[PDB]
Amino acid sequence: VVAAAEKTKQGVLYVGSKTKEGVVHGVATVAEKTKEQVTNVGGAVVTGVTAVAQKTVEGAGSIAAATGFVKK
Amino acid sequence: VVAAAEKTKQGVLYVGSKTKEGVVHGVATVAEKTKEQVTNVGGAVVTGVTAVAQKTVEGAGSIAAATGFVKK
Amino acid sequence: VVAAAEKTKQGVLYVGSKTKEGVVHGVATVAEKTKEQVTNVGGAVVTGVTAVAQKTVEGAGSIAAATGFVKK
Amino acid sequence: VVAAAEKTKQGVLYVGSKTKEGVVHGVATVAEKTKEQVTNVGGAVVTGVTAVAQKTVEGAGSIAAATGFVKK
Amino acid sequence: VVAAAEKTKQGVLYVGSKTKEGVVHGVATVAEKTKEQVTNVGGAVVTGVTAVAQKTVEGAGSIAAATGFVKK
Amino acid sequence: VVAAAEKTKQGVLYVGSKTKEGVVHGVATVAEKTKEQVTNVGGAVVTGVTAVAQKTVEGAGSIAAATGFVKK
Amino acid sequence: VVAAAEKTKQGVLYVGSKTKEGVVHGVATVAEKTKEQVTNVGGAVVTGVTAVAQKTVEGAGSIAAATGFVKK
Amino acid sequence: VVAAAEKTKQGVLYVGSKTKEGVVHGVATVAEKTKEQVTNVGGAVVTGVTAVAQKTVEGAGSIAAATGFVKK
Amino acid sequence: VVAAAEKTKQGVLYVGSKTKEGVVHGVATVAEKTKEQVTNVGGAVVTGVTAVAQKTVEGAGSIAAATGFVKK
Amino acid sequence: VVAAAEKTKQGVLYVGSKTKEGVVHGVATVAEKTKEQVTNVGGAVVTGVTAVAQKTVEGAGSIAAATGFVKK
Amino acid sequence: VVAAAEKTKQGVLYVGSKTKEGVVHGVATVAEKTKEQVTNVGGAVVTGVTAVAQKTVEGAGSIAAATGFVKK
Amino acid sequence: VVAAAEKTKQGVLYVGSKTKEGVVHGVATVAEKTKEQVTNVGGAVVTGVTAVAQKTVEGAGSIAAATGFVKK
Amino acid sequence: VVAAAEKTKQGVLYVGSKTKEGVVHGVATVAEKTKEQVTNVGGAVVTGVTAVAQKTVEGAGSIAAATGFVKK
Amino acid sequence: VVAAAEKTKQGVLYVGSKTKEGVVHGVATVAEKTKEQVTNVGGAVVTGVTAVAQKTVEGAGSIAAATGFVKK
Repeated sequence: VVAAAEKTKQGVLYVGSKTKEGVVHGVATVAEKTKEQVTNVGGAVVTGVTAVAQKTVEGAGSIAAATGFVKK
Repeated sequence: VVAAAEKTKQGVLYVGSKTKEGVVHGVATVAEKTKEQVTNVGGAVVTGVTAVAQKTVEGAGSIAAATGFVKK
Repeated sequence: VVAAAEKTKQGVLYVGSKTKEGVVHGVATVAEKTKEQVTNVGGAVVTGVTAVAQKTVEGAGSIAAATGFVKK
Repeated sequence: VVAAAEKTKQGVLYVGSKTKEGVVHGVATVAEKTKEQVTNVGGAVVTGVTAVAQKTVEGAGSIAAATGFVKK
Repeated sequence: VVAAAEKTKQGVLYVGSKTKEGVVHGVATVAEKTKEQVTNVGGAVVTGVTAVAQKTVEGAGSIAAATGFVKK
Repeated sequence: VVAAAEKTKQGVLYVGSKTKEGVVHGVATVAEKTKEQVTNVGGAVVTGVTAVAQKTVEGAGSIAAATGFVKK
Repeated sequence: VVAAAEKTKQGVLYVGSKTKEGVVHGVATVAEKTKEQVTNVGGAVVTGVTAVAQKTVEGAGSIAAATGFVKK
Repeated sequence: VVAAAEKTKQGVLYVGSKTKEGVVHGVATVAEKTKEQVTNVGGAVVTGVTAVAQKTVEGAGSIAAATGFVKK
Repeated sequence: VVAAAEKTKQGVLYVGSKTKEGVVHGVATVAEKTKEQVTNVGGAVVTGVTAVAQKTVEGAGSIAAATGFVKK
Repeated sequence: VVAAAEKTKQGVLYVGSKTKEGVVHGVATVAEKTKEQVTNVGGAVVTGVTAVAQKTVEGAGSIAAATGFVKK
Repeated sequence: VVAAAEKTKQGVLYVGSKTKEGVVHGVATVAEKTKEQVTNVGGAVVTGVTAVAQKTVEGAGSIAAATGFVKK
Repeated sequence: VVAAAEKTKQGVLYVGSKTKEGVVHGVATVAEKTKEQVTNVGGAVVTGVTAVAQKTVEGAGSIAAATGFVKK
Repeated sequence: VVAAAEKTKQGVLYVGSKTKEGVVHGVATVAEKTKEQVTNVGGAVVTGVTAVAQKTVEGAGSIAAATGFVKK
Repeated sequence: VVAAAEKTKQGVLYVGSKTKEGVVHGVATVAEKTKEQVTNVGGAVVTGVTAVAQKTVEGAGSIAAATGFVKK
């Protein structure tokens, strides 16, 4: 669960959105008369009409994630 | 669960949004007459009509995450 | 659960939003006549019509997170 | 749960919002005739129509978080 | 669960979206009178009408993920 | 579950979307009067009308993933 | 489950989409009065009307994946 | 050009229309760089997607019309 | 041009319209750089998506019309 | 041009309209750089999405009209 | 041009309109750099999204009209 | 041009309108750099989103109209 | 131009309007750098979002009108 | 131009208006750098969001009008 990124030294990014009547639902839990529900999120949930991820890592860059589920 | 980032040294970012009648729901828990519900979030939930992530890591950069669920 | 970032030394960022009738709900817990509900948030919930994250890490930069759930 | 950031030395940031009839709800707990509800928040909940996070870490910079839930 | 990325040194990115009546649902759990449901997410769920991932890794860049499910 | 990417040194990307009446559902779990359902996601679920992944790895770049399911 | 990519040094990408009445469903689990269902995803599910993957690896680039299912 | 109707004394009418994207042009005169155009209407021009004429004459009822065109 | 109607004495009418995006143009004269145009209307021009004429004459009822065009 | 109607003595009318984005143009004269245009209306121009004429004449009832055009 | 109506003696009318974004133009004269335009109206121009004419003549009732155009 | 109506003796009318963003233009004369324009109205121009004319003549009732245009 | 109405003897009218953002323009003359414009109105111009004319003539009732235009 | 009405003898009227942001322009003359404009009104111009004319003539009732335009 360890992330490292070291950097040693010795343009135009455009997003254009023109929406009419836009409805966005992200992580949603809708229920009625239920018994048990689990929504375990540990990653990267990106939800939307204009979902843009430009130049996520440019220099030295690290990401990490870890999820689990134990019930026994 | 350890993140490190060391940097040693020896443009135009545009987002344009023009929305009419925009409704955004993020992490939502809607229920009625239920018994148990769990919404465990530990990642990165990004929800929206114009969801833009530009140049997240430019120099030395690190991210980390860790989630769990134990019931026994 | 340890984060470190050391830096040793020896543009235009535009967001434009023009919304008419914008409704945003973040972390929400709506219920009626229920028994138990848990909304454990420890990550980074970003919810909105114009959700922009520009140049999150530019120099030496570190983030961390840790969540848990034990019921026994 | 330890964060450190040391820095040794030896542009225009624009947000423009023009909203008509904007309603924002953050962390909300709405209920009626329920039994128990928990909303444990320890991360970073950012909720809003123009939610902008520009240049979060520029020099040496560290963030940390830690959440838990034990019921036994 | 370890990710590392080190970089040593010794254009126009356009997204254009013009949507009318756009509805986006991300990670959703809809149920009625059920017994148990689990939605374990630890990867990278990207959901949206204009879902663009441009130049994800440009310099030295690493990603990682790990998920599990144990019931016994 | 280890990913590494090291880089040592010694154009126009266009997406154009014009949608009328666009509906996108990502990871969805719809049920009624069921007993158990599991949706374990640990890869990379990209869902949308204009789903574009341009120049994912440009320099030194690594990705990784790992999923599991044990019931006993 | 190990991926590495090291790079040492010593055009126009167009996507054009014009859709009318576009409906996209990604990973979906629809059921009624069932007993058990599992949707284990660990690869790369890309679902959409204009699903374009241009120049996925340009420099040194590696991907990996691993899935499992044990019931005993 | 004389109409008369004398009456001496000594159910359900349903129209149901459900249209999506309906465009109706009635008496139209579209031209460019012309010399002369005449649209003489004296009858009964009924133009439309659901054009219904139910029970036009039920009791004593008379209609009449007369048109002309002289140029010499 | 004379109309008369004399009457001596000694149900449910339903129209249902449900339109989405309905455009109606009646008597229209569109031109550019023309010389002469005449639109002589003296009848009964009824133009529309749901154009219903129910029970126009029920008792004693008379209609009349007369049009002309002389240029010499 | 004479109309008379004499009457001597010795239900439910429903219109239901549910329109979204309805545009109606009646008698219109649109031109540019023209010389002469005439729109002579003397009848009954009824223009609209829900154009209903229910029970126009019920008792003794008379209508009349007369139009002309002389230029010499 | 004479109208007479004499009467000697010896239900529910419903209109329901529910419009969103309704634009109505009646008698309109739009021009640019023209020479002459005439819009002679003497009849009955009824223009609108819900144009309803219920029970126009119930007892003794008369209407009349007369238009002309002379230029010589 | 004479109208007479003599009467000798010896229910629920509902209009329901629920409009959002309604724009109505009646008799309009829009021009630029023109020479002459005439809008002669003498009839009955009724323009509007909910244009209802219920029970116009109930007892003895007469209407009349007369228009002209002479230029010589 | 003579109107007479003599009467010798020997319910619920509802209008309901609920408008949001309603703009009404009646008889309008908009121009720029023109030469001559005439708007001769002598009839009955009724312009509005909820334009209702209920029970215009109930007893003995007469209306009249007369317009002209001479230029020579 | 003579109107007479003689009468010899020997319910609930509801208007309900609930408007938000209502703008009404009646007889308007807007111009710039023009030469001549005439707005001759002699009829009955009724302009407004809730324009209701209920029970205009109930007993013996007469109306009249007369307009002219001479330029020579």
